[PDB]
This record gives sequence, C-alpha cells and structure tokens, in this order.
Amino acid sequence: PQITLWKRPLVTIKIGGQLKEALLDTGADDTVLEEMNLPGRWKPKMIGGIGGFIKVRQYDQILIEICGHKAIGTVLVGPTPVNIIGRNLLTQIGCTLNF
Amino acid sequence: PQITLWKRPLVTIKIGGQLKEALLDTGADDTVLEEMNLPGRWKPKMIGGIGGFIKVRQYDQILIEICGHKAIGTVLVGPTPVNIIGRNLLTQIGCTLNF
Amino acid sequence: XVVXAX
Ligand SMILES: O=C(O)c1ccc2c(CN3CCOCC3)c[nH]c2c1
Repeated sequence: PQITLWKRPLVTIKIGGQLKEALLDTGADDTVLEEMNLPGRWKPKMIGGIGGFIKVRQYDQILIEICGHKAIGTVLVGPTPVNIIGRNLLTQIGCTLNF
Repeated sequence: PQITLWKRPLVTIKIGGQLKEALLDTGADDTVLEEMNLPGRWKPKMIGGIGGFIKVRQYDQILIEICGHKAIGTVLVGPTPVNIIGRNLLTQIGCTLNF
Repeated sequence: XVVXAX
C-alpha cells in the first residue's frame, strides 16, 4: 500500500489475536499500544513523548500483523491515548517514506 | 527520495537563514520546533502527546525548505525533544508512506 | 525512546 498523509496514517493491525487500528508513526522509535494483555513476561520501561514520560511494559518478540504483513519485535504496552507502530516494526514491514 | 526507517528520518530544513534539522514525523499532525529564529508575534495553542498536553507558540505561513522542497504553513514552537515535521508540511512536499 | 503530536 501507498498511504498519503492528508489524514493520520491509521491502519489495521492484528495483535494478541485481536484486530485493532494503529498509527504508522515515523517519529516513534518504538511501538506503544494501549493496555492489553500479551503473552510472555514483561519488563518496565520509560518512553518519552510530547507531554513527558510514560511508564510502559515491554514485551519482546511479539508477533503482529500490519495490513497483512507479519512482523516480530518489541511491543510496549501502557497508557497511550493512541496505538502507535514505531520504526522498530515499520522497518520489519519494509515501510519507507517517499517524496 | 526513498527513506528507510532503520534510524530516525532527520532531514535538512531551512528557516529564517538557518539550516536546522527535523524528523519527518507521520505521527504528528503539526510541525513543532524547540526554537526558531526571531520570526514575529505568535498565537497560543495547545497540543498533546503520549505524556500529556503542552502549551506551544503558533506561527503561521512560515516559508520552509525540506530537502530543498519548498513548503508553507504553520510552525509551532514548543517542548518537543526533537524538531518534527508533521503532516501539515509533509503533504505539501508529496511525502507518502509505502510498504 | 521517543514517541512524537495530536
Ligand atoms: O506496569 C507497571 O506496573 C509498571 C511499573 C513501573 C514501571 C517503570 C519504572 N521505571 C522503569 C525504568 O526506568 C525508570 C522507571 C517503568 N515501567 C513501569 C511499568
């Protein structure tokens, strides 16, 4: 897919067997999703943004499918107002910026 | 160009005879710099991020070149930890996400 | 890390 930027690049994801939508964020180093349960153990991490830091739970080697493309990597979970797919998984689906 | 995401997509931007750099940020509705060369009277604006909400200074109709693509629009000044080019200016330079 | 702007 090619995604223009006249609105927020929200796409369908599948994670933990649940369909969700999330924001393709090139300004996000990591992926951060709203509170959900995921398999495996987590470890505490702090993530920076506009408005300050938030405390997140870091699960490694999670499978997620973004518009039908499977990716494995780190997913942070916590009190974000929006689900966000950061560069750590955007590289795994071969997502690039074009102009 | 075609920009992969293995590192932050920082680009040369020029504003007010100053070359600065900023992150092509598909997750940002707005363009936000930490500080900008002495550009006039500003208007109050509120924006948000994952950590909460901040007050910013809104400057309209700013001339900016991004990789030597000319664009024009609102540039906010605020406590962002990295300068960011948001969708308001990304659409003007024809930038898309592709995978 | 950082995550970026509503
Ligand atoms: O899910 C939680 O219950 C939780 C609880 C505490 C933390 C912390 C505390 N740290 C992390 C490493 O650097 C400084 C502070 C982070 N995530 C967290 C998540």
